[PDB]
Order: sequence, then structure tokens, then C-alpha cells
Amino acid sequence: PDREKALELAVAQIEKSYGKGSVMRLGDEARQPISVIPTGSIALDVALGIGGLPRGRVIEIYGPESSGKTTVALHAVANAQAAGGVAAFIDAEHALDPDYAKKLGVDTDSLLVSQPDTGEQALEIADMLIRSGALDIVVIDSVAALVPRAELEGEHVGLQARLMSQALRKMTGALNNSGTTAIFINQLTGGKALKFYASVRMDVRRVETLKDGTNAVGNRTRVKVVKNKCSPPFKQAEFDILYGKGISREGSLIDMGVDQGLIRKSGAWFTYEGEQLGQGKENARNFLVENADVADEIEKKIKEKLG
Repeated sequence: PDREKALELAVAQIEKSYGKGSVMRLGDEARQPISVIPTGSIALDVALGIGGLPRGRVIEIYGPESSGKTTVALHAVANAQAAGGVAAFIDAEHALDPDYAKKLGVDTDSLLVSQPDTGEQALEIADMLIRSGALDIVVIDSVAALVPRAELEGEHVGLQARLMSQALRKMTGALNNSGTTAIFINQLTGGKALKFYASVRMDVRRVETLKDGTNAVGNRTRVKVVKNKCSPPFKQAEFDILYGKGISREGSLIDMGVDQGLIRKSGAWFTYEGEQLGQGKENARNFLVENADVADEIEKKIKEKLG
């Protein structure tokens, strides 16, 4: 009785003293922003609570090599562009495949790219772009590769950590004011600092390879939102990344649809409102890409049932 009031107080003073999202019950409904960058999987967008990535914030996406972490970020880039935004890609891996990026939906032509010489240059260039106020998103690929100038020049170990800590302090304020999202891709360095400056942290893994008739048409991907200052954390989603196509938006609509009851199962058949989507997931997936209207209708309904 008198308990709940004092707790309401404690929480309010906490949010007041350290920002909204400094504490929350895991069963809470997220505080929903107006603009947000969708990820490409509605399932992941739901996992993130707020229907996508937050603006003006630091995001980390980490995983092993061949996990999908980069793919996820490229969709972030693509959706940001699709809403008339401007994207940058600070690159210290030299790994990007623009053809893949296009098929996925990236306007590579408009994509700003820098291939910096040093870790500090990478972050400084990134900061200059952020401070312009013209960017909707900037991706840093990747943390591990951000070698410090002293180490590249020959010359004080644990410097990477000092570099990042310094840079992220300055970068955090710039992002908040610009409304620009910074995504830092990270391999399994200066990830110690990024762990705490980041508003969202996503652990990305590939779990099993999707079997075609006889060959492999991509693989099933699992993402755990390990840190989330924007909505109850620890949520996780799965979705399909398809060889040379990207994240199966339609596949994820089907998954979240059945999970949400909007799509029932007449055995193998997937049914929507008494109409049949397809026999087995591959047909149901196909049907929804052939029919944008029904896919959009489902995506519309899933969101309505949630936020």
C-alpha cells in the first residue's frame, strides 16, 4: 500500500537524476519515439521495443565473423536512406560489397564513405559528419581495426581504450544534438568504453544454415539485445538472411505474424484472415513478396497489436 508510492518516487528521482531508462521493470511497455530506424526484421524491431534503432544514440552491433552484424547495419543504412536520410560508412576493414548492399536496398551512390588512416582520424571524421547535422546515420566498421596513430607510426599500451573513451564522450553530445545514429560494428580493443556509452547493444549470431532443395540459400540469424536504454533489455529475435538478398522482411512478418496470432496454421499451410498465404514457409514468404499489399497489411497489423 505505502510501498508502491515510495517506489514510484525512487524511480522518478532516478529517471530525473540519470535520464529516462536508467531503471525499468522488464514487463514495462517501452516509451515510443516518433522517428526510429527500422532494422529490416520486424521481429528484431519488436525485440528492440521501440520498433527500430534509436536516433541521436550510440549503437553497438557485435558478433563473430560471418554473423550478419554488418548486414543488420546496412539495413539500418537503407531504411534511413529510404526516408530521405543521408548515410556514412567509416571503413577500417575494407570488406564492403556494394552489390550486396544494393540488392539489400542501400543507395550506394549516395553513401558517404571514408577509409581513414588511423583510429583517431576515423572518429574525428565521423564527429565532423555528425556535427554537420546533415547525417541520419553513420556506421563505423569496425572497432578492432581502429589502430591508434602512435601504433601505426611506430612509437603506452591500452591506448585504444583511452582513444575511444575520449572520443565517445565528445561524440555522444554531438549525436544527441544532431539526432544522428552512430552504429559501431564490432568483432569477437576499445569496446570497454563503447559498452557503457552505447544506448543499444546487439549480440548477432548465425545459428543454422537454411537448406534449399539441396544447397544453402542463406542462414537463420539470432540477435540478442543485451543492452537497451530505450526499452526493457534482454529481448531476442530470430530472422533469415538470404544469400545475396539480405534479411527476409517477408519471412520475419510471417514469423511475428504466427507468434502474434494474426497468422494461423492449417498444418503446413499458413493462413491469414481465412485466405491462404502458402504451403510451407518458402511459398508463404514468396507470396508476400509477390503481393506487397498483403505484406504491408500484415506488417501494419503486427505493429497495431504492439506499438
